This record gives sequence, C-alpha cells and structure tokens, in this order.
Amino acid sequence: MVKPNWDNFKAKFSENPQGNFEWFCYLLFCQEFKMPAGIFRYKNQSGIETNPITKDNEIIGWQSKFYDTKLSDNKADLIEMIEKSKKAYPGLSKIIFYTN
Amino acid sequence: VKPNWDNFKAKFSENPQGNFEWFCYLLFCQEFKMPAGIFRYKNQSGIETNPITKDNEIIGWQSKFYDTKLSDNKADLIEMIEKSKKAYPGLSKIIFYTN
Amino acid sequence: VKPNWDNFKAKFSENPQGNFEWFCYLLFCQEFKMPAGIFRYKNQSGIETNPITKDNEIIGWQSKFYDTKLSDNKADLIEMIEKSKKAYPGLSKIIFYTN
Repeated sequence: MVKPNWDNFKAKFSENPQGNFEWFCYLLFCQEFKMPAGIFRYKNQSGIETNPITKDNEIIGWQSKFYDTKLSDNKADLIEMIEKSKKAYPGLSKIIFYTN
Repeated sequence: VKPNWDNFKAKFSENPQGNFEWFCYLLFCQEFKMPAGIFRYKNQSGIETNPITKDNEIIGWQSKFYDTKLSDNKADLIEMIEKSKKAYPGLSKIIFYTN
Repeated sequence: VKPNWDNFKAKFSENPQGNFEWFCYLLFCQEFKMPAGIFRYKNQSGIETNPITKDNEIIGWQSKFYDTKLSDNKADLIEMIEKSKKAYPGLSKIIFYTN
C-alpha cells in the first residue's frame, strides 16, 4: 500500500489545492454511495457534480474543504458551507463532510 | 539551490524536528571548525551538545522548528535560558536556529 | 511472510511507534468489520480512537512498542486504565497490542 502524506499533496498540487481536494473527495463519494464507474471515467477532472442521492427514504449530499490550521479557526467558513448547501437544494437531509 | 520549506516538509514528514537539528549541527561544526564533532549525553538538557571554548568565551547552541510565529512560543525560550545555566554554570553565549 | 522485527526496525527507524499504531488500527478494523474507519480527536487520551459498540459491549484499543519486557512498564498500564474511564465512562473492554 501507501500511507497518507498531505505534504506530498501540497507540494504536488501547489497551484490549486482546493480544486484537487474536491476532485479526490468526489471520487471517494462515488465509490461509496453512487454506482461505480471505472478509471477511464474518473480521469476527467471536469466531471464533478454536486447532485444529492436518495436512499431508504432519505436524501444524502456532500461537501469538503482543505485547511492549514485547526478547525476552531474557520467557524465562519463552516457556517457558510452549511447554509449554502441547503440553499442550493432544499430537500437535503444528511451531509457527508470531508477535511484533512 | 534555494531555500524551500515545502520541499523540506515533504521530504522529512516522518520526523521534521530531528532532521532540522542535524542540519544545524553540521552548519555549527562548519562555522566553528569542529570537523570531528562534539560530545553529547542522552536526553541532554538546555542546549543540544556540550559547549565549546574559544578566546575565553564559552558557546552553546539550540534549534527549534515551528509552525507558529515566534511570539506564540515565548515560554520555551525562557525555559531554555533558565535550564541551561542550571547545568553548565560558566556558559557565556547561546546561538539559536529556527525556520 | 514471517514476523521479523529487525526488518521492521530497519524499515521504520525514523518513527517506530507511529507505524506500529497504524498496523494495529488496520488489524482492528479488519477484526471488527469497520472498513471506513473510526472517529479520532487530536491528542486523544486513554485509548487510540473513540469506542465501538457491539452486542451491548463497548470496546476500545491501545498499542505500545517497547524494547523492554512488559514487567518494566507497569506504570504505563495503570495510567492507561485510569485515564480511560475518566474520559469515556461507559467503557467495557480494552484490547492491548504489543511486540
């Protein structure tokens, strides 16, 4: 295998850490909740979509953010994220949140 | 070559503090012409090695690698100064290295 | 494959404790069928992650990598037991891993 290393990530993707983190989280969400496509479809960085999914009479969505400091320091951003998520689609009931 | 601390943190992510200490030990030995090194106890207190002597001035050194601005870390420095003279009474100078 | 701790210490000499903890986390998740992992606080006390629940039994885990025989280390274990119940009052079982 291979251990996680966010210093490799920040050195490698230095011009856009947030957008690449969003790509990575979308791929993992598809592998767990949607129906699995393969490597040839996942290679398109342009293919991100934020649509929620319906399961077991519940509605499930997702969001993610990459940070250099403690989550105590970014409360305004977390609040902004929650309210934007409900604004974008009003039927939402559960949110998976990813961070480093 | 150019100083880049992202390269450093990517290369030495399993142990940053321990590799920064070695970088400073090599530069200290180059600066004060001690090519065969210096004696060092296990878990040595105050400063990183035993002191050197030069022109009746006695000198030691200390290094710290931080993510914070130095103003957040004052208590470490006060502790360093007090814990050194407890152990090495004649000490005259300390050189401090940081990123 | 066969267990060899000289191979381990040669491979992971920059950080033995941190890699042994990950070996135990993966084996725990395999044993108790938690394939997507477990929540964990920064500098978490007593046990390595938050507990799991199973058949009305609440379970945690702890790992230590040592050069000494376990008899030399009794105070760590007493501290472990006492510091866990302070934080997670309903806890029922702890699983302990060591070399």
